[PDB]
Amino acid sequence: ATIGRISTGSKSLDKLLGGGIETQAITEVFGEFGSGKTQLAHTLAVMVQLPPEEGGLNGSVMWIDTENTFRPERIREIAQNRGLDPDEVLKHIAYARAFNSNHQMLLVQQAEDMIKELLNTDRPVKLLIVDSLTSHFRSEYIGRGALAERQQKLAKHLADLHRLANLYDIAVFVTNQVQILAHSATLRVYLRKGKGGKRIARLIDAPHLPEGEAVFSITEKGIED
Amino acid sequence: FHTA
Repeated sequence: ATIGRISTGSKSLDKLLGGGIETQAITEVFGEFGSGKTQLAHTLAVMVQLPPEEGGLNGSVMWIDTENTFRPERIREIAQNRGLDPDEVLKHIAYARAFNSNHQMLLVQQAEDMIKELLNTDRPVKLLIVDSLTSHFRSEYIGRGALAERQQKLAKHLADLHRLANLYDIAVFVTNQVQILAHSATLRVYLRKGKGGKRIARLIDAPHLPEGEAVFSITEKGIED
Repeated sequence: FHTA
């Protein structure tokens, strides 16, 4: 079935992404603390709700938070400044905090129930955010023996996420804070905060996709060129 | 999950 593409709000980042983040894919954004990974997540959670001719998918959102970083006030700000009703935009976000990595993994199964419920309504789930994908795994699986174990558990979690993306035509967007390991996301985007506080994005290990870097700003509309 |  044909994939959909969610605009990020930045023409530059959209071009880097071939039009936007894809359904039937896991897009991982990685970078240091303060890079803007969670800002992009908030922005996407509003953009996906737009109609397709405005770069959205008329979609609902599910959000798994591991760091208490979801900010309903930020959603409100982005929505208002894009002509949308903040309370309606919030209504179409379903939110859960993951207590630990095992609960995070179970929450993906829990999410499937709502996905099925909304599937043939006019606002099916089209975006599933996991922010942070890795923070609980990093704190729990640590020390001698942990690299293999952690990588195994994370790969299984990502397999579960790939299944939801692919079976239900959803864009999965995940964040990873990075200061040699295998990764199984579909597309990896390195984000950094540069001079002037501009954010800069580069695709990693994607030789057939745009070489170049996108640059964008964090604004009251989420992100913009 | 709960609505926001």
